[PDB]
Amino acid sequence: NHNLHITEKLEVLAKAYSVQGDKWRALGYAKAINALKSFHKPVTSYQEACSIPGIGKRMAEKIIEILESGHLRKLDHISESVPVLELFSNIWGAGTKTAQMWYQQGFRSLEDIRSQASLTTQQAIGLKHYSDFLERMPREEATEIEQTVQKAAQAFNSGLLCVACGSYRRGKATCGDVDVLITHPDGRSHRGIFSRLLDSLRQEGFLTDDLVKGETKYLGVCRLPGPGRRHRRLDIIVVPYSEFACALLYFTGSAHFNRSMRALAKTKGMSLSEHALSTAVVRNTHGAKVGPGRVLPTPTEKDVFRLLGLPYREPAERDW
DNA sequence: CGGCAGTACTG
DNA sequence: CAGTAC
DNA sequence: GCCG
Ligand SMILES: [Mn+2]
Ligand SMILES: [Mn+2]
Ligand SMILES: [Mn+2]
Ligand code: NA
Ligand code: NA
Repeated sequence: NHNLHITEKLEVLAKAYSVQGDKWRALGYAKAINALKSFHKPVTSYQEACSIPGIGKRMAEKIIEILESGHLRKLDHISESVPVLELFSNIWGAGTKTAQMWYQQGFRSLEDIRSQASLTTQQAIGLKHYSDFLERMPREEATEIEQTVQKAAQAFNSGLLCVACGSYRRGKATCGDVDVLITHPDGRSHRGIFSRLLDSLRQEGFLTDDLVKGETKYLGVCRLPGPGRRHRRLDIIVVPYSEFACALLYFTGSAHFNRSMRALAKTKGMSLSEHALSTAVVRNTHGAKVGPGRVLPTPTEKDVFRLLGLPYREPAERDW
């Protein structure tokens, strides 16, 4: 990063807008920040600033104030509420609206939340694991978790295929959670397995709390046996083999990579989701789908890139 | 002016 | 539905 | 916030 002295200050305003609910402005900051993190050289002119995609007038002005002054004065007017809003929205299941409501109602600390707030089932689990869910795990531990889920899955059906996606598959040395994708090449045997799979993972004490228990998605909490172990977030998705390539693409990410590809598909009258790549999609004035189009055959990730006119990228080059 | 990705789950 | 999360 |  040739522009840390700039990016460091912008990230503060980005987080501030984000926890206060100004999501599009925060999105603009996030994009500019990675634009800057990716410039080869330091930014040293206003007109150089505008040269970068994702940096416009208002952002170039801020970068200019920063180098001429070493400071950004907007930093000195950020609401006193922002650190508390960040504290509260780091509870899993509590976002900006819940955080702002708790703040309005007088709560200022997690002790206040614990003793006085009315929590959803999910948020009570989030609070109980507050510290652990802010911690990443070593890659090696993600492997043991993936293998734990796969052994329990293949006990029921040896044909089941399980793959850890997310940051693990992008090759990162540490992982925020473990994202396990499960399918079956027979196109049928994936059905109805969650019941038994999850009950198998509880019987041993591995699965400790459930956050979401859907027909296709499980989100929850696990902990490997023995001393020195933290609770870890675990996500499991079960998909039909027909959708494996698009599900793998989605669940490998990164988030900004997915958003970028899906935005590209839209420009081409196509639609990309965790289910399928579709073409001939009909949309209205506002970019919203009004006609579904046709699913395109995508047996592999490479096919999705190809049909979008893009060169293939291995997972590690998707870490955007 | 207005989109900024597309979807699943919860109550 | 709004809210939240992936 | 940026950009078409
Ligand atoms: Mn993940
Ligand atoms: Mn996850
Ligand atoms: Mn713990
Ligand atoms: Na630009
Ligand atoms: Na949260």
